[PDB]
Amino acid sequence: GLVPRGSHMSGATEACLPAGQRKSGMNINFYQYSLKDSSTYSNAAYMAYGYASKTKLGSVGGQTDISIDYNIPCVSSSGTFPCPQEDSYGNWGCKGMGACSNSQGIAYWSTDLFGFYTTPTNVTLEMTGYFLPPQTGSYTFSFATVDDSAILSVGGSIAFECCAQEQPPITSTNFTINGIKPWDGSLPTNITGTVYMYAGYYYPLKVVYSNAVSWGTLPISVELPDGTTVSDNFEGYVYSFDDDLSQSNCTIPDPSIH
Ligand SMILES: OC[C@H]1O[C@@H](O)[C@H](O)[C@@H](O)[C@@H]1O
Ligand SMILES: OC[C@H]1O[C@@H](O)[C@H](O)[C@@H](O)[C@@H]1O
Ligand SMILES: [Ca+2]
Ligand SMILES: [Ca+2]
Ligand SMILES: [Cl-]
Ligand code: NA
Ligand code: NA
Repeated sequence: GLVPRGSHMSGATEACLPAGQRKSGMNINFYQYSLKDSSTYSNAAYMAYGYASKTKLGSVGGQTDISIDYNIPCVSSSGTFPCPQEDSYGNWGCKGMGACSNSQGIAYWSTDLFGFYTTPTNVTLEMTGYFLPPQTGSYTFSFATVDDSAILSVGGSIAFECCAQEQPPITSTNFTINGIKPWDGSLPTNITGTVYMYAGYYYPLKVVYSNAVSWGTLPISVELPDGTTVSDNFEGYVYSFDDDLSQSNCTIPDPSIH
């Protein structure tokens, strides 16, 4: 046939072709989250959009290194240094530092999350941008682990609306990765998600991440159609565009036929 038939039952992921000035990296918005609140972030509605009802603390733009690896301080005999959680022991010390005098359960202030001065012990953040596939095919996004709660969404009308990156979050709970902290205290079951993507189209991408106490961890990767994996640093893959709600042709509902 002269043309491709298109993905079955209109199943292709919606993408965009914003015509404005492209900027490298993703925008990160920070929102209030209560220390030791282990319930709020277990709700899908909260993780999809409810987070933005809380106080907005600030933002940073142009971020290409997007994994989270926040370690709390150990106030030790030789000074105060961050402690890798796997090196924490007893009640409590940090291997190579001796006993720590400080509490694991209070808020700590730091610029570790994207250079923004906040409380990485207790915070919710929203990463937005567009993912640009260099190759046509199946992409598998992954979280290596989640502490405390997280989602990843890809696609127009799922992550956000085309050419409307800066708008209040949309209500879709159709997550690409559901890493929401289970109520049952369990581990989130599936922390990978696959999307078929067409080279050169801009795919809206949203990551919402929350921490309630102490350590925070979110190692983000993507496996490309060629089988290679990009981890942590998504430079060359992720971009931002200022809103242009007047660009009529910005949405591509079916890139499999466009
Ligand atoms: O914590 C999120 C990001 O913050 C940035 O300031 C760091 O340079 C990155 O290594 C990290 O992925
Ligand atoms: O409530 C779960 C908590 O368990 C602790 O072992 C982790 O270190 C915290 O970072 C986590 O938030
Ligand atoms: Ca829509
Ligand atoms: Ca934590
Ligand atoms: Cl030690
Ligand atoms: Na860590
Ligand atoms: Na520290």
